[PDB]
Amino acid sequence: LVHGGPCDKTSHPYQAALYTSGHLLCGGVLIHPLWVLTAAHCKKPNLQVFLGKHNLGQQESSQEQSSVVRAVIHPDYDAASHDQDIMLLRLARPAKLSELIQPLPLERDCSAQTTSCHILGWGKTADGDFPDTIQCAYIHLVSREECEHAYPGQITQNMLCAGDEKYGKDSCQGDSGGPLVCGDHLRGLVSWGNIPCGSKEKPGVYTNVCRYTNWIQKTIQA
Ligand SMILES: N=C(N)c1ccc(NC(=O)c2ccccc2O)cc1
Repeated sequence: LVHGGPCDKTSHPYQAALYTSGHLLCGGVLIHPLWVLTAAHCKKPNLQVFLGKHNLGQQESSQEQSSVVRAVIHPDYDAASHDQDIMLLRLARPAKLSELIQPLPLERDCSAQTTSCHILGWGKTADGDFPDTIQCAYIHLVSREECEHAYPGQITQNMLCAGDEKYGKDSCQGDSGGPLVCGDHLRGLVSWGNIPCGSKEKPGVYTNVCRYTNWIQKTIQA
């Protein structure tokens, strides 16, 4: 996450860190004790999910680790266009909830008026390094027309754009699958955007979670 700052320790209990071969890969969102929501392009072998983490460089009393027993990629996911970039991960062990481990409710209404949004993650910072401490930034949803002009013919109804006109606060590599939180609900998932990272002109592109509330419910209830 570029041009942001360290999160408040108690403000991200739904944040998951996804590992493969002992390295941070992506973010994720805890949405149910047994399920983590992430981006489909984060699919790697033997995924390890860490909940209750703030600083990845230290062991923390609140952390809970789980292997993934099931990875459910959306059936219409298209790697090339990042369309329908969503995946559900079933945890081997249901998450032990605490003040630092809690699910985040999803936004079900695609017509939600809120634009008081924030992003979070352990992705690349402005200096190019990977932070040990989780980063946070407030961003705003960008109109569909403006996003369509920024990325001609790349924006589907399954994507939502967000950014910041002032400093270009944006998500980056490693933040993928992480949450775009609007009005204390999950509104989007970090999917793709401008390289180098910066949202002043080209906003970040997020999976539009409200479009998937039926598919999520059917997967969890299967
Ligand atoms: N500007 C943005 N909002 C943005 C840019 C890039 C990524 N992700 C990547 O570049 C990436 C690259 C390799 C592997 C995984 C990734 O997520 C995520 C968000």
